[PDB]
Amino acid sequence: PQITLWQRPIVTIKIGGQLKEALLNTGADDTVLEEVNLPGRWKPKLIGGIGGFVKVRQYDQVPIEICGHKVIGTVLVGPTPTNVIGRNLMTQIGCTLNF
Amino acid sequence: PQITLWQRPIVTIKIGGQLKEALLNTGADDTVLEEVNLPGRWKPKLIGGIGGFVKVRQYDQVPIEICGHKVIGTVLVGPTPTNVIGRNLMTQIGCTLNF
Ligand SMILES: C#CCNC(=O)[C@@H](Cc1ccccc1)NC(=O)C[C@H](O)[C@H](Cc1ccccc1)NC(=O)[C@@H](NC(=O)c1ccccn1)C(C)C
Repeated sequence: PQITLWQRPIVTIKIGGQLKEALLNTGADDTVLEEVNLPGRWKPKLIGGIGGFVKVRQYDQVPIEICGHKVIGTVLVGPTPTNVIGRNLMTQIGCTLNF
Repeated sequence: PQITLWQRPIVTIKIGGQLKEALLNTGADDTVLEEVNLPGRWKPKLIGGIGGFVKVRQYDQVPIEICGHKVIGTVLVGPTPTNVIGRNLMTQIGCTLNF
């Protein structure tokens, strides 16, 4: 799709057998989702850095469907005010900024 | 331009007679720049909302050139870790997300 930016670019995703919504965020390096039970291995990771850090669980090579595009990438699971698809997964789906 | 997202989408801008760099951030509603002297009227605005708010100066209808595209939009001037071009100015330059 071509998504204009008059509203927040919120898309539907499928992850961990769940349907969720997330924001396509070119300002975010990483993808951070709340409340997903993913199977397989993880390691803790500190993100943010303003006011302290936030600890999340880093799962590598997670299958995720974004707006119908099935890809694989690192998903950080932990507290976040909004589910965010970061550049790491936008590259996988071939998403570009165009003007 | 078509901008892939393997690196941070940092672009050159011209604002208030100065060259600056800023991040194209589809996760940001508003454009927030640090250290620009803009002429004409402003009003204070509270932004963020996590840990407290940050106060910035809101300047409406500011001429700004972004990656060579001359547009007009609201620019918030105040503290920010990164100069950010938000959706408000990405709409003006006709920037879309495409995949
Ligand atoms: C007004 C305003 C700017 N941002 C906001 O209010 C936040 C709130 C939010 C947090 C998580 C998910 C969705 C939304 N929204 C964003 O989309 C974040 C923004 O796209 C990006 C993503 C990011 C996060 C951490 C470090 C570096 C970059 N930017 C930022 O968050 C900004 N800097 C930060 O230091 C920061 C750190 C931790 C939380 C919030 N902010 C700077 C770039 C100015």
